[PDB]
Amino acid sequence: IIWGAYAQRNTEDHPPAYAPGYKTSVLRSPKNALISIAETLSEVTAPHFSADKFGPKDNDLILNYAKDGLPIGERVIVHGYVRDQFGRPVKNALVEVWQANASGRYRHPNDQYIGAMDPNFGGCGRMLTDDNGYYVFRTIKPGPYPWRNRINEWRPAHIHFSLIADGWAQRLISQFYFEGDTLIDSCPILKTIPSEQQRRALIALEDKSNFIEADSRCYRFDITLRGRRATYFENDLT
Amino acid sequence: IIWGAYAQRNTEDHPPAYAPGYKTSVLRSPKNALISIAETLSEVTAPHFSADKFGPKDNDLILNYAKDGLPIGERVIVHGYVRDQFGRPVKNALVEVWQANASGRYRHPNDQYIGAMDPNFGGCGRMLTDDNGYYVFRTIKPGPYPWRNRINEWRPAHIHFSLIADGWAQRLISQFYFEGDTLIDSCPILKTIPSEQQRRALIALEDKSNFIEADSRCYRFDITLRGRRATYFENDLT
Amino acid sequence: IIWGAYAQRNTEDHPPAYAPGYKTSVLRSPKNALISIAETLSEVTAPHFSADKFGPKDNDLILNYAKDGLPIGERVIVHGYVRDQFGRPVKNALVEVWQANASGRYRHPNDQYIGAMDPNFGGCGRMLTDDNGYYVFRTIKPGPYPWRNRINEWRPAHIHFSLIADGWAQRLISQFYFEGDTLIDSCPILKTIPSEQQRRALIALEDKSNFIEADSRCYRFDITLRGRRATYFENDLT
Amino acid sequence: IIWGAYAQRNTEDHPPAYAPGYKTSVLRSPKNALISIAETLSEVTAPHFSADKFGPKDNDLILNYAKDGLPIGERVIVHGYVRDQFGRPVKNALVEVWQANASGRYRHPNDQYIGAMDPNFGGCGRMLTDDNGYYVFRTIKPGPYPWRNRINEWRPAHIHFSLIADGWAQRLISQFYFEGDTLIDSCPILKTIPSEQQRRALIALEDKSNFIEADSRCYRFDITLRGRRATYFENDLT
Amino acid sequence: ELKETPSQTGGPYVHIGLLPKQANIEVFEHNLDNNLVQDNTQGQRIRLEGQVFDGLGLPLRDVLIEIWQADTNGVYPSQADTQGKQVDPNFLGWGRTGADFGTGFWSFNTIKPGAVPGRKGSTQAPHISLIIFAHGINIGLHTRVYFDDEAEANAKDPVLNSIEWATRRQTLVAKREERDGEVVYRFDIRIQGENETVFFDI
Amino acid sequence: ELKETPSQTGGPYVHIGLLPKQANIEVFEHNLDNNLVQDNTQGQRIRLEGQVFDGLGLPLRDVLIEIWQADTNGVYPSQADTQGKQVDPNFLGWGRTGADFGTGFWSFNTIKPGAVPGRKGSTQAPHISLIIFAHGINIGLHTRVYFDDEAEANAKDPVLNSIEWATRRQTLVAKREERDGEVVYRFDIRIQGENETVFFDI
Amino acid sequence: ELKETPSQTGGPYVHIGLLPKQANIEVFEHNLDNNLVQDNTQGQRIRLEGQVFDGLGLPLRDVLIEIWQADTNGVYPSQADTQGKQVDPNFLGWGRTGADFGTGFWSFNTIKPGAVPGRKGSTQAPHISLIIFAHGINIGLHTRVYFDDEAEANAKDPVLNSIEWATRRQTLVAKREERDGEVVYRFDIRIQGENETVFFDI
Amino acid sequence: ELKETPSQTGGPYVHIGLLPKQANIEVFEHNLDNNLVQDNTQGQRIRLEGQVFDGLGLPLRDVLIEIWQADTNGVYPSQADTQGKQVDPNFLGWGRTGADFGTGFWSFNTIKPGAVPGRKGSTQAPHISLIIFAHGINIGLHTRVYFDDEAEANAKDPVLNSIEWATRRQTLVAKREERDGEVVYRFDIRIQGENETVFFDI
Ligand SMILES: [Fe+3]
Ligand SMILES: [Fe+3]
Ligand SMILES: [Fe+3]
Ligand SMILES: [Fe+3]
Repeated sequence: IIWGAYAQRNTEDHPPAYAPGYKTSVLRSPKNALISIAETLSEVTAPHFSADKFGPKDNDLILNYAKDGLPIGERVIVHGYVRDQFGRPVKNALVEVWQANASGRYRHPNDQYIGAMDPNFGGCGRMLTDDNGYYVFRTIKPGPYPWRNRINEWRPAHIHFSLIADGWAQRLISQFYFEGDTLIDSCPILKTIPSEQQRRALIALEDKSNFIEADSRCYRFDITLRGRRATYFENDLT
Repeated sequence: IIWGAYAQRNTEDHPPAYAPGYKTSVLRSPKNALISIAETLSEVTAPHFSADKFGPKDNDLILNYAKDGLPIGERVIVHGYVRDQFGRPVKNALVEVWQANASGRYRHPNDQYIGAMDPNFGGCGRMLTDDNGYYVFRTIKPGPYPWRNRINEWRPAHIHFSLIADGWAQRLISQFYFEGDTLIDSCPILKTIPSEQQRRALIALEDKSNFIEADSRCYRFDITLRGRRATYFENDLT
Repeated sequence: IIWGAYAQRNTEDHPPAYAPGYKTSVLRSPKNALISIAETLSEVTAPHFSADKFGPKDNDLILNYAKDGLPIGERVIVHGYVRDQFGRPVKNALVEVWQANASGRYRHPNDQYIGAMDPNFGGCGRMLTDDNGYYVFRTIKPGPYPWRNRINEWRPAHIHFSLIADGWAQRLISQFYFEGDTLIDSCPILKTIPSEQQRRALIALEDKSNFIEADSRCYRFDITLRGRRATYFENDLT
Repeated sequence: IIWGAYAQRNTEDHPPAYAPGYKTSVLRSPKNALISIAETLSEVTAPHFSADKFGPKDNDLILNYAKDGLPIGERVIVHGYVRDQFGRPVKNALVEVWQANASGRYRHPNDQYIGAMDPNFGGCGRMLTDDNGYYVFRTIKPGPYPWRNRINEWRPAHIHFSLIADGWAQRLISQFYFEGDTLIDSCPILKTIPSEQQRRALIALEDKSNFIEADSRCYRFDITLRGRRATYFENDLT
Repeated sequence: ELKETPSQTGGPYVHIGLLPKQANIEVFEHNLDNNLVQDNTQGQRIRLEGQVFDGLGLPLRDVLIEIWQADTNGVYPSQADTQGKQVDPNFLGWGRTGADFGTGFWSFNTIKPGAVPGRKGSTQAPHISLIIFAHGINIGLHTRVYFDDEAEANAKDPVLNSIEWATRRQTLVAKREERDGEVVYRFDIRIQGENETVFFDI
Repeated sequence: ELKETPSQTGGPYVHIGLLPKQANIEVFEHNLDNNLVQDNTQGQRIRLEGQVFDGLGLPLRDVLIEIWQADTNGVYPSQADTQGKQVDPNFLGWGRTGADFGTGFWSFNTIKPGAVPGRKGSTQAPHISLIIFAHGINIGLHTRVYFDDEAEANAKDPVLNSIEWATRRQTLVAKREERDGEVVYRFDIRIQGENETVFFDI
Repeated sequence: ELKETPSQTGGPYVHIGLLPKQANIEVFEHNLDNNLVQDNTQGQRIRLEGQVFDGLGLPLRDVLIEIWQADTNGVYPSQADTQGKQVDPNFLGWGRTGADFGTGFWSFNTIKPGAVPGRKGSTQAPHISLIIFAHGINIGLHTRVYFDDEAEANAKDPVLNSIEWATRRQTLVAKREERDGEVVYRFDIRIQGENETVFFDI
Repeated sequence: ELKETPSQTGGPYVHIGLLPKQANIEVFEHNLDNNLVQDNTQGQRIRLEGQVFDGLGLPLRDVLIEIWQADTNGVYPSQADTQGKQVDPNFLGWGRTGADFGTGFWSFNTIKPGAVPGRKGSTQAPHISLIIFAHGINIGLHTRVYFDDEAEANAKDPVLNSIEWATRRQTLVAKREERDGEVVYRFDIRIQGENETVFFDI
């Protein structure tokens, strides 16, 4: 099997750069169209991160920053699979996540919301997917929070995530939401995505059989990255 | 206007006493049918509670037990109207509420769930409705929590409430839930209610125009009590 | 009752500033996003206008400029109610209106349309709403008129109106149209409004029971302004 | 991979213990609710049966009791897959079956129905599923038969089956029916199952491509057992 | 017309909210409790006590009970009382209690109520209206407590006489006892089974 | 995700298929039965016997029973046992029996099991897991048999202690008897009614 | 809940209706105008003037402008003002004007406002709230005018500080000039483009 | 076939998660950073620095930047590199940094990359692939950094030559500077407006 380039990114499946309802995008979006290039080794390669460097609690946001006790909030497990667009598992990809605490408050200098800080919660984790593209992490469900776009704007509860996988062209950062959150319908950030089916692709689903009795709930959430095509005739990559 | 009796309670609008899917009800439900009586002064009267005895923070669950800081969790205001079945406001009724904290943990001796306790949260409040039947209180949204009915049973997030109003026959205790919570569909306690329209009568609705920017969300929830009929001919109450 | 801020303006219920089909907006719309602010006394206050200063014919466009006779055209009464978004009446608000005559001609220097001027018609009126938010005025139905956007553009018949009420944040200018006018479907100005339900909110409805025999027809038209929320906890306005 | 407990049995997917239309259940069903327990090694383990002890005709009900000739009736092959609820194959599970003969008569002391006994038919078989969860056995299609529940009650044709697999919590006995049998719609035993979709889960489907020309028909029937969840954090089983 | 909001069980913690002080939660300055006797309250002081049993005979240690009753002269401290007589001004007529977590015993300190008019000119025997909430009870259960030393009045009580099973009427009669000068009425409640207490739809 | 195949009663002939040899059907060379003791099996031999009663007190003569248990050292003969200890190699840990058609008596010859680890570092008292199938029983009923001579261990058993009615816990304890040198544990099962045996959802 | 009536442009003749007297239409005896100073009005008289430019830099000669402001002591002549201080009784606080058809210049005669309380105990610098309507403007544009000689107060103004681009804050500051004894503040408004004026959603 | 998960902005706190150590969150023992030079790394050490500007010319102080590049011999430390040459074993080829909260300056310490094969036998000039995430940026923006001292190679670069506007090509060339013996390449990024940096869809 000789690999060719990743399939073209389908721009209609993503938000446009300029999205006036999300005010900050007005001055941070290019006026010129993006220049599409044919891929080279630069775009189809990416770094490798060794499992050795990860600590035991890197994917356990409940315990990785706990000092005197446990963080306050809803104990939840989030798991799922990362695959490419042709359905193949994405192995040993680096998944990083970050989020607010149960009050909707970030442990960031610039966050001055009145929702209370939790001394036992940090809000960040990471993991590598396994050979089946599977990932699992545990955390506290984040609270929704206010921000200034229009004056009374509120983000639905969400977890920010980032993936570095096999090719630089697959580099992706996004956010997932929780089934049933009523704020999902009003968020200007989620509404930058043009189609309803793609907005639903960011909603993690309640996974009731996988709840752990007297302990934690569970949400299922799969991620799809761009996939590479195989070459059977001329290989022009090089 | 001479008042007669409260309208008969419509038993098909309430859960039956014996509801096998809610296991604890099996040994705590009468085998005999309830004996219906015609009302007397005993059933149409009720106590009066004076506003003077209530403290300033009795309806503010965010601050009424705060010691060193604020409780952790989602700041929410809940408000609405209490009326009787004929649509009249219920004035100066005593509304009491109680609930778990953001972790789904009760500040009760017998609660040993691993969800963390919050030293700045108590979980109970009370208020009297005003002349328009209006009530308002502020709290932390409670987390869902596990309990043993079947081994992996989970209550949706909920607030327990109790009303003492004008007549003893109106005495009611119940619980309300939050729009969109996916656990609402699986709860055996909520399913003791026979009809879908009555189960929806316990769901508090997101009230977005009433959110307070950079501060709190808001839910609207109205309550209906039994109403009295007027007498225009013979008054047999006495 | 202690008042807080007006609810946030819902921008999706209004036209955007830049609307290319309405050509004049291209150079008169800001490139930057509007900056949302939290309200202060500046935004929640507004002036008061005394009824004493209004003349008897200020709301009678049929007679307030009549010199030798009556203006030519369709005699119509327009009435309705002004309320805020939570349904409360807006009392003593200043309502001002202006419009073309029956030919579609404005008594303005710059209007050179061939539709004939009417020496007995002025085209402007004003009134204060009463304690129930009610207003009523009488006029001549305006004719539609041509304007240069595309070369053969025609505005449907319309009356321009302006409201100054309780808070500066409620300040609003808009235009209403008449039920059934076929030009409503083609107007680029009305089409700047994104949703069909909001475009219908500007159409005054035929009110047949309120017609005055052998005299005038009548149209009903209600107006909704932003409403203030009540504060029950901290009052941060000051 | 470290295994945790089996997922909770979903009681709404099974018949209740007390089902008055099936008269024998009235005195053989507990009055108390079942007590749910958290699983221990007792519930997640089960015995192992070696293939060595099975004879060559154990899964061939046509020949395993034939003495002077072949049993009379419809030659049919039944096959399918046993998997757990998460879709994994159940390997080396013990499947046992038993049934009446073509007349609807059991070779049991207590069966006195007039349908004729078949001297060449026994009515019982067993097999172990393979590594793909596959099983296959051959038999004579059983006839429907009368029983006393109401006086003219008739069971549809059915084969009783039993599975002992990986965990004691998976222990299951049930019965499957044949596509199109009109008695399926009237059976009080099948009607103890609350939902229509679960009643259909017991109907074996005609598998025409797998019929063997001039020999036997074939029915396909899959079975789903409870599945175990994987543990990624604390392992509390021990 | 609207439908009544549906009832739901109070659940196992019905005291965080209804009796916080005894779940050791100090949020309120003024707390509601099981003592209906104030210093100037008129009438004879009595103690009402008992236990609540499930269908296997085990006391419920998580139950919440409230009582509602008239004053010594049979007048309710409610604007809805239409007798036109003045009520004892130092009497709320209501109280709330939980069962002791260890024993299951519950009690109230109150006064013996006077007779209250019944419908159509009848007279009811002295009674206390009682309601029970607990985990497993989907709707509060209403019952009444009558007194065994008011046998003459009980015999003529409209409500008791409306119970056709004369053997069930007795489940509503509490027994007078006299512990060290104090009058005590023992009233046990059996939710289910033999000698099941009569519950009313009121 | 798939739903579990729904349970259905075993019906009145649950032995043509599960115990053919005793319905006098010779189809199999090797037959499964109620004897868990092989000649080299380790531990103390015990006989477990009893009857199963319906709601009127009549023994079921059509019932099928199976038991599942650990060896003498509390290790299960299952690949799923994770104690890392070696199990007795001459022990299947499972058996099956029917009640005698005349009397209703059922029995097993087995060994007394050793204590098995409970969850979170706890220790369970010695027990045998038991399941019952019969005409009228729509889903197999799960219960456990503990031993009356292990009172100290029973007192600390997690599962027994999770039964809040201390009177129901006793239905799970079999009584030791000594018939001619043999140790016998009598365990009667009451499916419905007074002294109804505790059944579990496992 | 109801939705706000949608905004529509005022159109090119927004003065037949809002300033008839200057479209030469005498229908009203009392006409609203751009003079907020009455003879007994307290405070320092100032003239506010400027032009409004489109995206090509051309002044709009069809624009309608209104201002809303507090009196000399920072009190609004509105029932909604909650400072509990008495307002200047000879001050409406509001005015309206159009741009001169030839030049595009607009002006108001008013008084310099006093400082008004901000949220949570803050103090706002002296400002005038201004709104612009014209053909092409679909919704009235809100902005504020601060004064360049109140640099100390401006530096601490909550609203100005909430604008993260310090270069845009300057578009809100008018320049003091002194024409023949009169104090004049020049405030030009650029609707679109370079040095575009900040507009608010209030 | 599946659709790619849709992109969403990283938001203003894209460093709690991607650079916790510099948001002062000590959760990880090993932290990823902006230093790609290990002690035995081969090649010439260079510092890459600059600022990212919005459409008004203000630096973004909340931006997150990553770079991806080949080693000194133009080989990528990736299993997907098919040149069949051995890569420098002490080189990750990737790093991540944020802009200084005060100044907006960002930097990386890395090595100047060697030339990498282009498509169909072409050769690319030395370049570093760069991606930018920030509040307001809905999808990460891809660009490349070429070096002004590789003018001969840049002139023949396939990607640069595929940009038809020769004036835009220059936005991709960083300027070499020599601060105290260290080689520094200054690369400023203008997201929007005049001299807007070229961004690619890759
Ligand atoms: Fe609860
Ligand atoms: Fe059968
Ligand atoms: Fe017009
Ligand atoms: Fe966020």
